[PDB]
Amino acid sequence: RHKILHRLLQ
Amino acid sequence: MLSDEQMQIINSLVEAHHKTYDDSYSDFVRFRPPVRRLSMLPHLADLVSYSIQKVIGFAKMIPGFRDLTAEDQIALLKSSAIEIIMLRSNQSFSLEDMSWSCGGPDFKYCINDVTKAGHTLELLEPLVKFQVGLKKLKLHEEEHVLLMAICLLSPDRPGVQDHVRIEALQDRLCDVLQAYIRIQHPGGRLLYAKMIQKLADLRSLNEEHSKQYRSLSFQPEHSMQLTPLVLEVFGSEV
Ligand SMILES: C=C1/C(=C\C=C2/CCC[C@]3(C)C(C4(CCCC(C)(C)O)CC4)=CC[C@@H]23)C[C@@H](O)C[C@@H]1O
Repeated sequence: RHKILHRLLQ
Repeated sequence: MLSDEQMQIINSLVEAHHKTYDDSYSDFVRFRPPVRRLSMLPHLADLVSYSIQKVIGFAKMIPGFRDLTAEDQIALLKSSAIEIIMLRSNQSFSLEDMSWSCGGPDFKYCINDVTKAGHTLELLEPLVKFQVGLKKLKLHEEEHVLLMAICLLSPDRPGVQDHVRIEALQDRLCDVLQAYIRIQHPGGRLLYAKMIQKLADLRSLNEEHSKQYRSLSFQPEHSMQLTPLVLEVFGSEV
């Protein structure tokens, strides 16, 4: 989960 | 006086903030326009969402935050995001109008506007008082950017597992903030204490917002107006 957060954290 | 490592931190934080905060507010034209039931929710949800991306940009540039585990970075950002946004918004807050003036008139939000986003005075009354007490401190750029990093790097958040490492980080930042005021802020004899109090105020504001967002997101006709990033960050998923 937290799909976008992982992305935005490189 | 201040050491090279401490002013090295200050340099990083200030630049981090300069990348992630755009004084021209020109990106605002791309949000869903403000309208003035719950007419301001789309513009404001787009507003918050954009701010979350800025805070994540800033966070990644705080020395050490990057080297944290990805769970910890998530946990810090999830619990502290509404607080950092409330902090960074102080840059756009005017004591003349008692409102956030972001360039143009359609990007000027008063209390009444934010009620048209599903929020009550039980939150807006303490928030705008908080913005006023915060503006009266006349913080330096360095002091403002340190407090955002101190607020974000709090180990006493739900979810955090490396409580030691984050308290270490947060500590070194307070040493810098304490030594900066002592040496670079005339009349700052009490400023650090009242900056610490503003943190305690942010916990109350967080709490009140958390309550009022829960009701907002339990009604699909309103949560459908939010953005995926807002729902992820303010979501209770673990
Ligand atoms: C964003 C920001 C700005 C303002 C912040 C505001 C103004 C309106 C009210 C806001 C959005 C709130 C509310 C509404 C929250 C709405 C929702 C997320 C749907 O529950 C809590 C009053 C908290 C911070 C406030 C503009 C600029 O300073 C960048 C900053 O980064």
